[PDB]
Amino acid sequence: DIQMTQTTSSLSASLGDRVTFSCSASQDISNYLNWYQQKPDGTIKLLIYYTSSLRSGVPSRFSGSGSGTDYSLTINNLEPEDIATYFCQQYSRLPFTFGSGTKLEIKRADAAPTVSIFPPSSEQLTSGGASVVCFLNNFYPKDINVKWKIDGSERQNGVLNSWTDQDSKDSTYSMSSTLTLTKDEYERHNSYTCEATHKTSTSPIVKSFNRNEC
Amino acid sequence: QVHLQESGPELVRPGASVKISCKTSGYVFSSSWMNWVKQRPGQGLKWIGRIYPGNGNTNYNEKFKGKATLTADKSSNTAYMQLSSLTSVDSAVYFCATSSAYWGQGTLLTVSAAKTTPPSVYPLAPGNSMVTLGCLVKGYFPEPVTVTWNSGSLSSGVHTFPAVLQSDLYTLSSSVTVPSSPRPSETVTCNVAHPASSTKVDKKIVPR
Repeated sequence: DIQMTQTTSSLSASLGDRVTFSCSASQDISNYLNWYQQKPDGTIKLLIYYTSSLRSGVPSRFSGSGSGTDYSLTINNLEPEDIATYFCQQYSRLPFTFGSGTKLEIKRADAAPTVSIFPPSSEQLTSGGASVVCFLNNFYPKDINVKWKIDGSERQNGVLNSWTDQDSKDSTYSMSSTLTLTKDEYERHNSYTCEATHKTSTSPIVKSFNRNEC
Repeated sequence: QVHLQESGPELVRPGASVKISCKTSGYVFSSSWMNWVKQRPGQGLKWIGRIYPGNGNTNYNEKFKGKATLTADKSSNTAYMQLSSLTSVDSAVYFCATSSAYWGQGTLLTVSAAKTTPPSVYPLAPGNSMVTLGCLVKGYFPEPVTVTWNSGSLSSGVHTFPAVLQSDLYTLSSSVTVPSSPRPSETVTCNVAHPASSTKVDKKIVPR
């Protein structure tokens, strides 16, 4: 099989800048090369076919070039909608083979997280279960830590976290951390806290609720 | 306008086979190859093969020879892909695409012995201007699940997080930031659908 390889798995760039993704084939593919764009939701769409011809509809800031085993895809005027993974594919020989992709990360102004804590649903309390949900929404950059506390002490077990993909609209990241316990263990305690420590401040953002309150 | 519509996600037991459909419209069906691709999270896209509707001519990637069977039906302008002798390494997203590169939306296939579990949907009301609300979509199986807010009405300000798998069950939550004037005053809901279990549930977020 022809191995298609991309120079990197990811690339970062600022809005308005231009980027170039790169591929080299394991054998000459005589310009039989396509470039695709896969958005987070999973939709795929052709950008450049046969090395440099752009698909009808695709903007001209997109361009492709190269020959032999070496090919390039360039994007000028980066914009948020360009957040995605780009991959090359050769259709010179069977089986067709794809490159593993290069995620495009877009740089942007630092933004603190908007944090929300939610106690279990009464409806879940009945099912015998209780999840404490916490949302660290819309921040930049990527890195962020959440610390959970019950009756004031750090709690770690039962904590599962989940990150979204860079937002195609505002270029931020979001994350939800869920602390799950049993109903019994949840009534056994009184105070719940979610602390997010992020690049944007030394004092973490703390959100909490006390079952005695409202 | 060219469109490729694939059939929804599938849950199959090991050993059976499945047939995925790719319904096309907007271009002459048999005058172009229909290809199929496999994307398994982790790996990259692998080419399975292609068929030419006109005559049923097929070219297969030797690695899917036997696993996959391609057929087309000009009468309905629909291509099919049968994967058989299924095991968990066949679990993945499958795409149909033309040579002229137009792609289907992808079909999610889960091969597993575990049984279907519909999700338990719980509202998340807080305990300012805008206010954030959420829905906890818990203990379901297999993926995917569709979370909407007010039947697709609420759109901007939504965050539906990637499910996390545990004890053979999936869990995710979705958050939504709206205004003080809408909620609680009005009814606000999160619509959750889970195909494998034929279930759809809306949940209104009412103040605690």
